[PDB]
Amino acid sequence: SFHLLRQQMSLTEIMNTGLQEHTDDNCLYCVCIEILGFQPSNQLSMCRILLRKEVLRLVINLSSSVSTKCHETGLLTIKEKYPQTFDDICLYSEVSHLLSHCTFRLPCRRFIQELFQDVQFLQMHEEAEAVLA
Amino acid sequence: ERNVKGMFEVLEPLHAMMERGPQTLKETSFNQAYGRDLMEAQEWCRKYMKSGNVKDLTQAWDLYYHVFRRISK
Ligand SMILES: [Zn+2]
Repeated sequence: SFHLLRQQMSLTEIMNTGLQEHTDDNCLYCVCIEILGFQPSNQLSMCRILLRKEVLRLVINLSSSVSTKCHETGLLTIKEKYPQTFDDICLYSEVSHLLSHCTFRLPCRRFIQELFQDVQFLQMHEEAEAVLA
Repeated sequence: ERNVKGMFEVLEPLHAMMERGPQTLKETSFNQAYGRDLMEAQEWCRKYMKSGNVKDLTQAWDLYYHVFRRISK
Protein backbone atom coordinates (compact mmCIF):
# COMPACT_ATOMS: atom_id res chain seq x y z
CA SER A 1 0.00 0.00 0.00
CA PHE A 2 3.09 2.18 -0.33
CA HIS A 3 2.85 1.97 -4.14
CA LEU A 4 -0.43 3.92 -4.06
CA LEU A 5 0.77 6.55 -1.57
CA ARG A 6 3.97 7.14 -3.57
CA GLN A 7 1.96 8.36 -6.59
CA GLN A 8 0.76 11.57 -4.90
CA MET A 9 3.46 12.26 -2.27
CA SER A 10 7.10 12.82 -3.18
CA LEU A 11 10.44 11.74 -1.67
CA THR A 12 11.54 14.93 0.11
CA GLU A 13 8.20 15.56 1.83
CA ILE A 14 7.72 12.00 3.14
CA MET A 15 10.95 12.30 5.17
CA ASN A 16 9.61 15.18 7.30
CA THR A 17 10.40 -3.61 8.28
CA GLY A 18 10.24 -2.45 4.63
CA LEU A 19 10.78 -5.93 3.14
CA GLN A 20 7.73 -7.85 1.91
CA GLU A 21 8.78 -11.52 1.79
CA HIS A 22 11.70 -11.56 4.22
CA THR A 23 11.95 -14.42 6.72
CA ASP A 24 14.79 -16.27 8.46
CA ASP A 25 15.22 -18.48 5.40
CA ASN A 26 15.93 -17.07 1.88
CA CYS A 27 18.21 -14.38 3.40
CA LEU A 28 21.99 -14.18 3.08
CA TYR A 29 22.38 -13.59 6.83
CA CYS A 30 19.21 -14.62 8.68
CA VAL A 31 19.65 -18.34 7.90
CA CYS A 32 22.85 -18.55 9.94
CA ILE A 33 21.47 -17.33 13.31
CA GLU A 34 19.74 -20.58 14.22
CA ILE A 35 22.09 -23.07 12.54
CA LEU A 36 25.50 -21.48 13.15
CA GLY A 37 24.73 -19.34 16.21
CA PHE A 38 25.18 -16.04 14.40
CA GLN A 39 24.77 -12.73 16.20
CA PRO A 40 21.44 -10.93 15.59
CA SER A 41 21.59 -8.09 13.07
CA ASN A 42 22.54 -4.60 14.22
CA GLN A 43 20.17 -1.68 14.57
CA LEU A 44 21.04 0.63 11.70
CA SER A 45 21.34 4.42 11.83
CA MET A 46 11.99 4.44 10.72
CA CYS A 47 14.49 6.79 9.10
CA ARG A 48 15.81 3.90 6.96
CA ILE A 49 12.72 1.65 6.77
CA LEU A 50 10.97 3.98 4.30
CA LEU A 51 14.04 4.17 2.03
CA ARG A 52 14.07 0.35 2.05
CA LYS A 53 10.61 0.08 0.49
CA GLU A 54 11.45 3.07 -1.73
CA VAL A 55 14.47 1.30 -3.24
CA LEU A 56 12.48 -1.97 -3.45
CA ARG A 57 9.56 -0.31 -5.25
CA LEU A 58 12.02 1.39 -7.61
CA VAL A 59 13.60 -2.00 -8.44
CA ILE A 60 10.21 -3.69 -8.94
CA ASN A 61 9.18 -0.76 -11.15
CA LEU A 62 12.45 -1.37 -13.04
CA SER A 63 11.22 -4.88 -14.00
CA SER A 64 8.47 -3.77 -16.40
CA SER A 65 11.05 -1.98 -18.64
CA VAL A 66 8.53 0.66 -19.75
CA SER A 67 10.56 3.68 -18.59
CA THR A 68 13.82 2.33 -17.17
CA LYS A 69 15.83 5.58 -17.29
CA CYS A 70 13.60 7.40 -14.77
CA HIS A 71 14.03 4.63 -12.20
CA GLU A 72 17.73 4.53 -13.16
CA THR A 73 18.02 8.21 -12.22
CA GLY A 74 16.00 7.74 -9.02
CA LEU A 75 18.10 4.79 -7.85
CA LEU A 76 21.31 6.69 -8.56
CA THR A 77 20.04 9.72 -6.59
CA ILE A 78 19.26 7.35 -3.70
CA LYS A 79 22.80 5.96 -3.95
CA GLU A 80 24.48 9.37 -4.17
CA LYS A 81 22.59 11.01 -1.30
CA TYR A 82 22.46 7.98 1.04
CA PRO A 83 25.36 5.63 0.20
CA GLN A 84 24.88 3.54 3.38
CA THR A 85 21.34 2.41 2.49
CA PHE A 86 22.94 -0.13 0.10
CA ASP A 87 24.89 -1.76 2.95
CA ASP A 88 22.25 -3.83 4.78
CA ILE A 89 22.58 -7.46 3.69
CA CYS A 90 18.89 -8.18 4.41
CA LEU A 91 17.99 -5.81 1.53
CA TYR A 92 20.53 -7.33 -0.87
CA SER A 93 18.92 -10.69 -0.04
CA GLU A 94 15.44 -9.48 -1.00
CA VAL A 95 16.51 -7.70 -4.19
CA SER A 96 18.38 -10.84 -5.28
CA HIS A 97 15.29 -12.91 -4.40
CA LEU A 98 13.13 -10.62 -6.55
CA LEU A 99 15.65 -10.86 -9.38
CA SER A 100 15.33 -14.64 -8.95
CA HIS A 101 11.54 -14.53 -9.53
CA CYS A 102 10.84 -11.84 -12.17
CA THR A 103 11.73 -10.97 -15.77
CA PHE A 104 14.48 -8.35 -15.75
CA ARG A 105 16.39 -7.25 -18.83
CA LEU A 106 20.14 -7.88 -18.94
CA PRO A 107 21.48 -4.27 -18.66
CA CYS A 108 18.83 -3.62 -16.00
CA ARG A 109 19.90 -6.73 -14.04
CA ARG A 110 23.56 -5.75 -14.47
CA PHE A 111 22.79 -2.24 -13.15
CA ILE A 112 20.90 -3.61 -10.12
CA GLN A 113 23.70 -6.01 -9.21
CA GLU A 114 26.30 -3.30 -9.94
CA LEU A 115 24.74 -0.93 -7.40
CA PHE A 116 25.53 -3.51 -4.69
CA GLN A 117 29.20 -3.78 -5.67
CA ASP A 118 30.97 -1.20 -3.46
CA VAL A 119 29.67 -2.71 -0.21
CA GLN A 120 31.61 -3.93 2.84
CA PHE A 121 29.28 -6.34 4.75
CA LEU A 122 31.39 -6.03 7.89
CA GLN A 123 29.08 -7.63 10.46
CA MET A 124 28.50 -10.95 8.69
CA HIS A 125 32.23 -11.30 7.94
CA GLU A 126 33.18 -10.62 11.57
CA GLU A 127 30.52 -13.03 12.80
CA ALA A 128 32.03 -15.61 10.44
CA GLU A 129 35.33 -14.76 12.16
CA ALA A 130 33.66 -15.22 15.56
CA VAL A 131 32.08 -18.60 14.76
CA LEU A 132 35.28 -19.61 12.95
CA ALA A 133 37.69 -19.73 15.89
CA GLU B 1 -4.78 6.65 -14.09
CA ARG B 2 -3.66 3.46 -12.21
CA ASN B 3 -6.86 1.74 -13.39
CA VAL B 4 -6.19 -2.00 -13.60
CA LYS B 5 -9.86 -2.85 -14.11
CA GLY B 6 -9.93 -0.35 -16.98
CA MET B 7 -7.02 -1.86 -18.90
CA PHE B 8 -8.47 -5.30 -18.13
CA GLU B 9 -11.71 -4.38 -19.91
CA VAL B 10 -9.60 -2.77 -22.64
CA LEU B 11 -7.49 -5.80 -23.55
CA GLU B 12 -9.61 -8.81 -22.55
CA PRO B 13 -11.88 -8.72 -25.67
CA LEU B 14 -8.63 -8.94 -27.66
CA HIS B 15 -7.79 -12.16 -25.80
CA ALA B 16 -11.39 -13.28 -26.39
CA MET B 17 -11.21 -12.78 -30.17
CA MET B 18 -7.75 -14.38 -30.19
CA GLU B 19 -9.07 -17.46 -28.35
CA ARG B 20 -11.48 -18.53 -31.13
CA GLY B 21 -8.72 -19.56 -33.54
CA PRO B 22 -7.17 -17.88 -36.57
CA GLN B 23 -9.23 -18.14 -39.74
CA THR B 24 -6.98 -16.52 -42.38
CA LEU B 25 -3.30 -16.75 -43.27
CA LYS B 26 -2.53 -13.31 -41.81
CA GLU B 27 -4.21 -14.26 -38.52
CA THR B 28 -2.30 -17.56 -38.46
CA SER B 29 0.91 -15.61 -39.10
CA PHE B 30 0.13 -13.23 -36.22
CA ASN B 31 -0.64 -16.21 -33.99
CA GLN B 32 2.62 -18.00 -34.90
CA ALA B 33 4.54 -14.79 -34.24
CA TYR B 34 3.08 -13.36 -31.01
CA GLY B 35 0.68 -15.95 -29.56
CA ARG B 36 2.94 -17.41 -26.88
CA ASP B 37 3.75 -13.98 -25.43
CA LEU B 38 0.11 -12.90 -25.64
CA MET B 39 -0.84 -16.11 -23.79
CA GLU B 40 1.80 -15.88 -21.04
CA ALA B 41 0.92 -12.22 -20.44
CA GLN B 42 -2.74 -13.21 -20.01
CA GLU B 43 -1.65 -15.97 -17.59
CA TRP B 44 0.36 -13.47 -15.52
CA CYS B 45 -2.60 -11.04 -15.58
CA ARG B 46 -4.86 -13.82 -14.27
CA LYS B 47 -2.29 -14.62 -11.57
CA TYR B 48 -2.35 -10.95 -10.56
CA MET B 49 -6.16 -10.76 -10.63
CA LYS B 50 -6.54 -13.83 -8.39
CA SER B 51 -4.03 -12.69 -5.73
CA GLY B 52 -3.33 -8.96 -5.99
CA ASN B 53 0.38 -8.13 -6.18
CA VAL B 54 2.26 -5.96 -8.70
CA LYS B 55 4.95 -8.70 -8.88
CA ASP B 56 2.63 -10.60 -11.24
CA LEU B 57 1.61 -7.55 -13.29
CA THR B 58 5.12 -6.26 -14.05
CA GLN B 59 6.07 -9.37 -16.07
CA ALA B 60 2.79 -9.28 -18.01
CA TRP B 61 3.35 -5.62 -18.86
CA ASP B 62 6.95 -6.40 -19.85
CA LEU B 63 5.65 -9.04 -22.29
CA TYR B 64 2.97 -6.62 -23.53
CA TYR B 65 5.58 -3.91 -24.10
CA HIS B 66 7.76 -6.40 -25.99
CA VAL B 67 4.81 -7.34 -28.24
CA PHE B 68 3.95 -3.64 -28.69
CA ARG B 69 7.52 -2.72 -29.63
CA ARG B 70 7.70 -5.62 -32.09
CA ILE B 71 4.35 -4.69 -33.67
CA SER B 72 5.10 -0.94 -33.91
CA LYS B 73 8.19 -1.49 -36.09
ZN1 LIG C 1 17.78 -11.02 6.73
